Amino acid sequence: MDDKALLVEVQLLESKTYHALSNLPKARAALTSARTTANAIYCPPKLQATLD
Amino acid sequence: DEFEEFPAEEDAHVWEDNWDDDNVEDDFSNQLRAELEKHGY
Amino acid sequence: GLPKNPDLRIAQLRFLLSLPEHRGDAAVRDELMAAVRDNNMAPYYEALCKSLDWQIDVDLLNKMKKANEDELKRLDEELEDAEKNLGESEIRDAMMAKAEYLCRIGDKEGALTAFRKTYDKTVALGHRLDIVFYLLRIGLFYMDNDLITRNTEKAKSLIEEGGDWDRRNRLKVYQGLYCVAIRDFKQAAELFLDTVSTFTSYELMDYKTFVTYTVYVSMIALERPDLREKVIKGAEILEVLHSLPAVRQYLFSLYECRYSVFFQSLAVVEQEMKKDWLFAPHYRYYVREMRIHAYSQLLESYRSLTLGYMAEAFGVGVEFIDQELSRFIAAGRLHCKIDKVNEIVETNRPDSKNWQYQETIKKGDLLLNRVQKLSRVINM
Repeated sequence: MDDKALLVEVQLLESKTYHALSNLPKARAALTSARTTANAIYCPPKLQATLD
Repeated sequence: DEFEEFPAEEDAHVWEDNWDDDNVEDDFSNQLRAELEKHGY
Repeated sequence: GLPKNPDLRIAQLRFLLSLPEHRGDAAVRDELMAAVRDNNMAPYYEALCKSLDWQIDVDLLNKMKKANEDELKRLDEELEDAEKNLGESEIRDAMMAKAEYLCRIGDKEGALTAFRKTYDKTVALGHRLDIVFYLLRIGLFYMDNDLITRNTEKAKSLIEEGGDWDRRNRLKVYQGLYCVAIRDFKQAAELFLDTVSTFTSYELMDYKTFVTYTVYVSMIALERPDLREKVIKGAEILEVLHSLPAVRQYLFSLYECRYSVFFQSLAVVEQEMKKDWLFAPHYRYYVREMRIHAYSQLLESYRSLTLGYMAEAFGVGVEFIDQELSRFIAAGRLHCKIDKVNEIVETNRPDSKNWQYQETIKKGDLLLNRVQKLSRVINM
């Protein structure tokens, strides 16, 4: 689905739960995917703040 | 140059077994439980 | 990926039933019987009944035998149809199916001979690898050392000729399991650490079981720096250990030098290890090696320590720690000596020069024995 804002939110959530599970490389990969998807849409201030 | 004067007269495991393996004793959990209850009181 | 036939859970349940304290267990019996009746496994039913002196159910046994007979007739009919009408590929697939059914219904020798005939008729390299992996699984199921070794060599050679990374990783997992089976824990730790990040052989065991095996074997094999770098700081290992608090506590207690908690967790690990079908004969050896490892790790940081200090650290009595220390020094495992009058353990770790000199003496003695033998051989 082309709703990339939801995809960014879910990728950030995946990175968060990976980091909470001590899987640092997987959390970093999920965060990088989230950033790559984020630099293709209009990120609201809340979404950009969560990304940062 | 075989030595024919002296005549040449289950548990088929590959791993090398040390002498302590043959020693019989209770399980380490039992020993630890016993020591824990001995030193607890 | 690969099929779960034969099921190693069946072998684990059978071993647990063979254990004395679990011989009278019922849940193991219920699960094993459910597996057999879902798989219609008659010859292995007979083998289990004769090994455990069980009372065979005549109705269930006859139903299983009739089902096996009609199914085998069906596979033979498909094989004949493929031979008469189709090419070698269909007859090959039919023979693989027959061998797979034979292994599924618990036939050992029949499955072996059918798979050997298929391998004789097998040409495609991937299918040869699959057949060799099936033979390795059967050998692991029956703990056939010769079969496992021969099939491991065959798989290694086949992968060396042509090997995809997936099958090579699976062979690594199988080799690690066998190395665990033969107490070769260093190689098993190597393979398990190499395959933990890309574990895909779910037919052998679940991911959590594989990770517990990896943690145990890496603990018994790796030194402190390697254990810290590859296991303590392991990403996937920590991720799965987040769902295994007991194994995580056991691993982290030794690394953090929490020796009483480590000993309690080691007792728990020994209780788990006794029931394991694969770690069965090595539980005493593993426990002894862990006790020696903990004692050596504690003594590495001290020159002279009171016996009471070890008794408090490990949470045991003075007498028990004294007895274990004396037994391990007598076996030449710990570099220390005990003063029972003062109850002080004084470490006798050789310096770099002394250890180097002793190693030089040993190696030079071996080399000079070889040199003397060679010279006496050649100089007539």
